[PDB]
Amino acid sequence: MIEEGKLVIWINGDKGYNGLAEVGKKFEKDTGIKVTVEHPDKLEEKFPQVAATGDGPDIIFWAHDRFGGYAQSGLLAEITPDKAFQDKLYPFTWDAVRYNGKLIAYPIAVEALSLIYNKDLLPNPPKTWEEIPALDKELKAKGKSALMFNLQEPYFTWPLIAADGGYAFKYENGKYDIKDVGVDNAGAKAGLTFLVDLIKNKHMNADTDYSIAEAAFNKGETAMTINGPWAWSNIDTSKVNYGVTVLPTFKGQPSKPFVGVLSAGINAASPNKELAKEFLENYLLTDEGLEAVNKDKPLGAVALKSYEEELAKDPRIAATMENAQKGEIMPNIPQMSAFWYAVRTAVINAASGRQTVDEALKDAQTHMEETSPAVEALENLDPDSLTPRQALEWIYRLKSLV
Amino acid sequence: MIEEGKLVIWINGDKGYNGLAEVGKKFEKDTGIKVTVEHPDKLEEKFPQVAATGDGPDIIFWAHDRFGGYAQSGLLAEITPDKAFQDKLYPFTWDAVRYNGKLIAYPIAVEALSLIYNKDLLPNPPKTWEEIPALDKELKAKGKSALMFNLQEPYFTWPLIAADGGYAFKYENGKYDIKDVGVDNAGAKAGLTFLVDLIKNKHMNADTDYSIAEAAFNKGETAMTINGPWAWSNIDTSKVNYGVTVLPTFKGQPSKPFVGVLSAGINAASPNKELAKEFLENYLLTDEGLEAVNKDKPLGAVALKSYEEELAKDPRIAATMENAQKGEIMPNIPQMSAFWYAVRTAVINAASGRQTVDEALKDAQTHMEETSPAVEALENLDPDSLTPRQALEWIYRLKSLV
Amino acid sequence: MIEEGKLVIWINGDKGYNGLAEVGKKFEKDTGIKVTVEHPDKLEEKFPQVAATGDGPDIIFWAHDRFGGYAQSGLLAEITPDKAFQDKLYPFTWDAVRYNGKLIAYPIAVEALSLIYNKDLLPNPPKTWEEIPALDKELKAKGKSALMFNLQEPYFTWPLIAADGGYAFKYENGKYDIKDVGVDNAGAKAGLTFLVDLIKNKHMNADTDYSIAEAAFNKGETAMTINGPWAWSNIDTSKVNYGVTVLPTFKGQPSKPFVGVLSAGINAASPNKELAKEFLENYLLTDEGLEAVNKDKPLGAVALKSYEEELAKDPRIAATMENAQKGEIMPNIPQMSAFWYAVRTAVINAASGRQTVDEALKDAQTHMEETSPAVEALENLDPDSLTPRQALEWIYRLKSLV
Amino acid sequence: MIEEGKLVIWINGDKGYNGLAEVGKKFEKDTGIKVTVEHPDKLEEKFPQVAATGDGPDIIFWAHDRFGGYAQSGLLAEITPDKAFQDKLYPFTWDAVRYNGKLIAYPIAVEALSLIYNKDLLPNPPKTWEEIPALDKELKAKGKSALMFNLQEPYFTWPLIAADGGYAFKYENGKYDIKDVGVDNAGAKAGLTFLVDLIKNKHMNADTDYSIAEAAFNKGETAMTINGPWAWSNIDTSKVNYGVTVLPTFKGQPSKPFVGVLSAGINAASPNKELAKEFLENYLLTDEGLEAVNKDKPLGAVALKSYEEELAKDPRIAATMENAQKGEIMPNIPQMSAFWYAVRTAVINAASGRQTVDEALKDAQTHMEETSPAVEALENLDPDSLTPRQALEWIYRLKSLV
Ligand SMILES: OC[C@H]1O[C@H](O[C@H]2[C@H](O)[C@@H](O)[C@@H](O)O[C@@H]2CO)[C@H](O)[C@@H](O)[C@@H]1O
Ligand SMILES: OC[C@H]1O[C@H](O[C@H]2[C@H](O)[C@@H](O)[C@@H](O)O[C@@H]2CO)[C@H](O)[C@@H](O)[C@@H]1O
Ligand SMILES: OC[C@H]1O[C@H](O[C@H]2[C@H](O)[C@@H](O)[C@@H](O)O[C@@H]2CO)[C@H](O)[C@@H](O)[C@@H]1O
Ligand SMILES: OC[C@H]1O[C@H](O[C@H]2[C@H](O)[C@@H](O)[C@@H](O)O[C@@H]2CO)[C@H](O)[C@@H](O)[C@@H]1O
Repeated sequence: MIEEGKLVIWINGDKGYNGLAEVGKKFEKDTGIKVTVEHPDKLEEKFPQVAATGDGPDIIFWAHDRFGGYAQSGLLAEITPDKAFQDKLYPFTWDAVRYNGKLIAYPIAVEALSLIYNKDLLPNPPKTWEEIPALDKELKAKGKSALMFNLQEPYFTWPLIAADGGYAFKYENGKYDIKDVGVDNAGAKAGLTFLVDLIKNKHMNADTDYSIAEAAFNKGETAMTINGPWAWSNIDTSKVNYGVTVLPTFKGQPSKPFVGVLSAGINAASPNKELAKEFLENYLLTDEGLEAVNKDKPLGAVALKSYEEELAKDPRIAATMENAQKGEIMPNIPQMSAFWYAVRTAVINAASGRQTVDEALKDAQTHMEETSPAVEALENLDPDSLTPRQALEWIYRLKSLV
Repeated sequence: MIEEGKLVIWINGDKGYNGLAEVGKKFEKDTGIKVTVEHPDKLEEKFPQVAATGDGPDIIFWAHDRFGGYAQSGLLAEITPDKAFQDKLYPFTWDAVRYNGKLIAYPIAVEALSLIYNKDLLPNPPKTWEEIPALDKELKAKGKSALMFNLQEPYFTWPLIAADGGYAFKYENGKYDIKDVGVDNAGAKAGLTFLVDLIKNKHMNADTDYSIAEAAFNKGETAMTINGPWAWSNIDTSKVNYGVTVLPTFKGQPSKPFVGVLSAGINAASPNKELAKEFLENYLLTDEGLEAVNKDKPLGAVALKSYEEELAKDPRIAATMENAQKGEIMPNIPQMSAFWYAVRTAVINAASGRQTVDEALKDAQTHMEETSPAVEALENLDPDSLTPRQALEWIYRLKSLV
Repeated sequence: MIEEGKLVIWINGDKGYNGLAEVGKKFEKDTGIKVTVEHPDKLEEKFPQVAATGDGPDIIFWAHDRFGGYAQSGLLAEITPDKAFQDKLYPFTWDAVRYNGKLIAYPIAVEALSLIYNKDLLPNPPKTWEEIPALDKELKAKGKSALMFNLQEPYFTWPLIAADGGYAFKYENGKYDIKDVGVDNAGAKAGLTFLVDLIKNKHMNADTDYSIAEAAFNKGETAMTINGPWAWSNIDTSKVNYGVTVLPTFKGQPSKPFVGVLSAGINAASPNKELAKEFLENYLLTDEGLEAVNKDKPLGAVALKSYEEELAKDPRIAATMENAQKGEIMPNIPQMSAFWYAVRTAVINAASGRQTVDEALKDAQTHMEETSPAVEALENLDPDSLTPRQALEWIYRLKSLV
Repeated sequence: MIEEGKLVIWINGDKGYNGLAEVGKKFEKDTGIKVTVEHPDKLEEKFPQVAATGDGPDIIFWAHDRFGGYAQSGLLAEITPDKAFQDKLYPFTWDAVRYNGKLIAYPIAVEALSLIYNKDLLPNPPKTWEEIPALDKELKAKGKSALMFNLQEPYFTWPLIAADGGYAFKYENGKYDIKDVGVDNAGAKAGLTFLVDLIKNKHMNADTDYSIAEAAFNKGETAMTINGPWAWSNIDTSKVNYGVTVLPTFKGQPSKPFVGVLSAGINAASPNKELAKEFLENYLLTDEGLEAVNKDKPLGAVALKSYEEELAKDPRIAATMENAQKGEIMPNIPQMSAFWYAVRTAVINAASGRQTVDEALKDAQTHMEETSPAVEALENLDPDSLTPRQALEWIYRLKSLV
């Protein structure tokens, strides 16, 4: 519904979208404007697909890394908070949503992965990845496991892969050298080899995903998981006595998570840009709107200073920020898209044994060094959801990309 | 689509297509099968576009260099001539139409560019590229120019670009290394600089194309042109007293044109491939059949031994084969269209001043380094000719190439 | 396009097109001219779309009501049969194909809908629409329904809509007043309310279409259907013991179907109009030629006198002509497609509950009041099938209609 | 150039576009952002044509009557002046640019037509239209004429046509009855008949246009003209001693000009919406920016109160506002488009004698009563400037309009 007079909002299924709908319901009450909160699959790839043809939602929620590609494709309206409102949010969150000198999204919350452990099974969890094998051997004799976490999304494995020196793009003086990529280097090989060794040695399963790992931790079947603050409420529900701590170190060096700022952008094709701004600034980015959402699924360390002053006292948030400090804020450059695509394939191929670690990371590097809109776009395009008219605009749009 | 019981043939506009239809009419009269000869513009692009879908002609004529890409795209039937027929043609012409061990077309005639000169204006044509400036200077007084030829198609400029060392792809053993490209080497630079200098120094105009150069020569306005046998008949209609001879040398080395073998491929989707086979084998590739086309526009050095014995007595044909010998048969690899794209841009951009020679030839190199099945097919389609449903099929077809 | 020396024919999918091709094969054997019989979906729309451009078949078969619009768009050749041939067909069938004094098609057969009933389930079929509810009530016990017929095409619902006074356009003198429309009068309302009430009261389902109603009858699941002669052969294959009879009365008045004359028009752009003329005149419109089609699917009451003398002995044909007499030959004016559009929406919207009967029939009226050449052609094209260049031609073609 | 990083501005050729470019030059100097001011032909019909396909300028200048159609077609961004800036402009100018509760453009200036007369030829010009014949008879004996004004644009004749009761749409309580149109009524017939009588009697020429009338007044060939403030600077240049006064009355009732507010909207497809706003609010709508433009071609009675306080003392401005008071502020409803289209045709057809006054105004009414996007759009479409891709989006856009 690219309907004027309405707001349509997209956000990932793991965030507090019932919470957000409650904020929509306060906006409809005060204003009469209906808000529909939807959480469709793969929405970070659908958005650029349908916004290109002037469709999609008024408001898109995602971590900030995808937004520079959006802004570059002219898919986002420039947001114009006054100084009084900008002063409400931590300066480094605004930096994460600035692209080519324009603010292209409102920052909502800072996310980092942490080690979450069952204190009943494991009151003193391991400081190192290298201890996990022996600890799994121990828990196996009891029909349990040391560690389960989503191995389907490179976001979850990247902190291990980066530990010993893997990187996406080289950061120098204020700028990413997109010709300097480090997914194929010795440090990235070391961390992926360690992961694959865990599966080879039957300490993890290659096919473990988000939901398999959540159920296992939440039922008492595995001692540890890796996950971000959004996950904590399902763990409360399970009554498991859990702690949130620093990720284990690897080769005597910290795991270095990629730090994401959940952000909200306004589709540049939206006929509702003023309503979107009123909803975001006046309803969502308040102690009340952030609480509604956070009480649903935890946001992390929110962008809003007044509300953050409270949540910062939560030792789980302390631990999140501790982990964020060891990792790095994601780049928002357009190539992040190619980075994730490449690494996802490499991790799955290495984990399942279809490829060696060496073969996998060298194709991931080759894929990144071969990134260019026209083959790349074809790679992110889902034609099963293109109408003939959308496919034609896309054939032009791709002739011109070029 | 394409209907059974009839043949549709496509052949380029500069070829003897009325001659060709004379052969078709003999065929319908003997056979009861109607032959429709068509000469659509940009056919070497239109072909891959419509044959992809199982439409297009039964028979396609073009120089052999496009046929590798068409065969790789599954568009051509492997042809099936017996040994006795194969014995009738020259083995080198069969090599030009062999792709991964398969015969993908019937060769027709060998085409090389020669220097064509007006014997009244210039009875002793230039041995070297280097003397042409002074000659143009001298012709100016008479209201004439030294030389005009098509600068819009890199085919006509290649011979000079290659003379001092430019090459498409390195040929070491039996193979073409697609990684080792020679459009940007010292010889390619020196050849193109000499062309640009001809333009800078007002001896040629960047804008000159096929029809412009042809009019000027045939109207006795320019002393020389560079063209292939198909042009001789318009010259003859013109009564210009012309000769055909070896291209001039550059830095003391022959001009090296890229030699094409005009070939007929059978569309893989054609229901008439036996009919195609009988027409081509028993009608076209005969003394009688080839004479009818060559009498419309000359074909060059024909592939069929018995007829070439005749043609080869003609000094314009010895001139053609001299140039052919000095140049190189074109590769037929999929990557040739990428080559020709890249070089077409370089020549037009350098001739126009839009780029230096070094800038233009670097960009030609980079482009060839970044080719792939997907983008080559893309260089091939214009969206202006695709329906939305077709575009949607193209998005899938494109995806399957990535 | 369209090639000389051959015929391409389009005929609707529910007709005897294999029979028709049998006539074509006799024609090729006598004539040496190949006949290609095609039955594309939505042909009565696809025809105006491709014939506008001078493409499409040589011959088009449809009921006469579409032929006024096709002739007005300059798409049909005026046919040229001599008096002796014209004497062979019935004068009323020639009137159906006359437009502004010109013969625009050869009539083939008269089509009217009848009540078809299962003689085992219902040996005495209902005289009146009004009794069908109680009959359905009684059939329910047996696991059967009273009546199922296509509710998606207003052709099948019109007979009841017209019974009590609905009409398309008023016919006073010799002419149809396009200003005086009768889709929204008291009789049209009463007829449609009775259909909607059948649905409200669970005696029919809004969703029922051609193939659904056909399966149900032919599988012995429903006692009655409403359909034309073309359906009888599937019923026969079915061994259902069926009869064909007069439609039931409504408010004491005959059902009045809109009677079509299945006709063949010659495409104005066809290069084979003498061949079309010889096939139609001397092959199709013969005892032998019509028997071959009618043996595939029955044609109805054929236009050719000598063959109808035979067919008319068949009680299913007397039933057809009874219904034909009680209903009205369709006008052939350009405005008939607008009529059918308008009523198709009304019936579907009323049957679905989306609109009351009064709302739906008012909107049908308004629509017909607002028709024009431009928007009628628009109801005809789908952009999904137009290339951009074609679309541009359509914008001009459309402008020339305003 | 839908280039981000640039502003492209469209404004009519009769406004001070050299002036406006000087404001662009101050914006480029202070900001580095290039501004291109263009004045293309028929820009009020091109804008909706090219903005529909995401092309056109960042900023469009036109009188406010066209903007409600634009806003309705989703072609305009909502503008969001703060209260401090809105307070700078007269409240009634903001009303003129509000559509469906959104401000859709910045108001610049109020325009009304006045009677401009040569005080040397005619020190006491006529209070009535009915005096013009005798006064022309008098000036003719001297090789001069009473009155010449653009008869090609209904804007110039509408005040006479409305005098005795012609109207576009009936205005009641706060709303236009679009079903109540008055171009065919007795008052509109009376004023058009008077115009046509002037031409019949050789007092005016049907073909006199803007430029013919300007030259004539400006050279001393005609005593009077009708025109808005933009025209006054060319009259200064001519040194003609002119006055600006109330339009003559007709049938003892005032001429009732349609009053236009020159406005500036921001294309909703612009990637430069923030720059556009900075330029409009901060550079143009200042005493300095308005003066730059006004010193070029007079704007009328500007929207900006501080600058208006000065120009209001100009007796020419007093006379403009006197005339505005007798006429009416144009509606901005989407149907204004159809209104002008209809009346333009009627005036030209009546003036040239191809149609009687009665025939002309009744077709204009019939055209208005038949207004609907799909025939209407086809009427405003210029396909000579559509690319194939633009034409396809338009065939969809029009299928959907609907
Ligand atoms: O795995 C690649 C993927 O990782 C990140 O996505 C995170 C997201 O940021 C979190 O909020 C949560 O949803 O987990 C996701 C991983 O499943 C990047 O944000 C995303 O762009 C990237 O593709
Ligand atoms: O200019 C690039 C072009 O060169 C060759 O085309 C020749 C063709 O072989 C000749 O038969 C003649 O028609 O002139 C053409 C150039 O105008 C290659 O065969 C072709 O693939 C390539 O694009
Ligand atoms: O439903 C509207 C439709 O009715 C008629 O079409 C009939 C056709 O005449 C018969 O031959 C048979 O095939 O069924 C069709 C309906 O499914 C009109 O002839 C047609 O123009 C109209 O749109
Ligand atoms: O004539 C119909 C036309 O009139 C008005 O246009 C005016 C414009 O407002 C003035 O600023 C000046 O340019 O003269 C124009 C008439 O030529 C309406 O503004 C316009 O929409 C309408 O079509």
